[PDB]
Amino acid sequence: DRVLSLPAVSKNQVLENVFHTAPKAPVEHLEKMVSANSKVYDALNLQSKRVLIWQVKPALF
Amino acid sequence: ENDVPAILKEIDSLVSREAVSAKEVSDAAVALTYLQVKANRRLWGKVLEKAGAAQDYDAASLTNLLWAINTGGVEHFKTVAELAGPAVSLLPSLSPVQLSIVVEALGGAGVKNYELYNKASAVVVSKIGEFKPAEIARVLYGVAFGGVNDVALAKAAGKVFASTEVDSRTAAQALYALAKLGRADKATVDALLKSFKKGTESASDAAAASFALGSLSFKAE
Repeated sequence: DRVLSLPAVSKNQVLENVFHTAPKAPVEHLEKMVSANSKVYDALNLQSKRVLIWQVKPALF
Repeated sequence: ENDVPAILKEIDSLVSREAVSAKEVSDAAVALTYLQVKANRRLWGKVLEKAGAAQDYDAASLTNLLWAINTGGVEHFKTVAELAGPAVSLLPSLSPVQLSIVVEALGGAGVKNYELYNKASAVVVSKIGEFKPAEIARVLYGVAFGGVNDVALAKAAGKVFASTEVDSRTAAQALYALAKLGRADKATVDALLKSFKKGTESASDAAAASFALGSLSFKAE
């Protein structure tokens, strides 16, 4: 019964309790806000090719 | 050093920026009538785009704008009829020469604002000696073409047109206002037909008194 003197908690159960959640990448906040601000650039810039300014406040010709 | 199309491009860049105030949009419109810019419609459209966006309005810039809209012959009902919001808010603040310009401009554009012409006739029938007879015909042209059949003003206007002899341009505006109201009071029309003997500098008021007589069927004078 030498196995009953070993620590009963496995090496697996350490690695699943220590690394419980996959950690958040540092660049995940950049490349998710950049792709969402590329839609703020597109719609709202006045130099974008797809601006909303001509379909929101139309024109007066 | 005398550049008209290079000063249109500097007015175009004044009203194409982001925060044009009331005074800058008013004076850009005044500069476009004195320069007689009927050919460029987009530049007149950029001014009336910022004329609806402008939120400040004092008594001076509203009347310089509305003079320039009426004199320049530029028509946009949505922009002009929302300039009656500043006008009813600035209505005690207006000079009697300034109140004649806003009602002649909002009336001549067809703005259906019964709260404006009721209060703007009440300052003419209360302070009638304060108003020059050219300023009574401007209010009378406004309240008539704004859809108000205000004969309390049309009587008080006729008391002035028989007491003071008026200009030919003043009388023909007063005839055009009475022709739309359809009044044909010969005690007032004949007081305005004696103003057309010193000659008329404009054809547009000789043509308008021509229309206003035949609409009431008086005769050619």
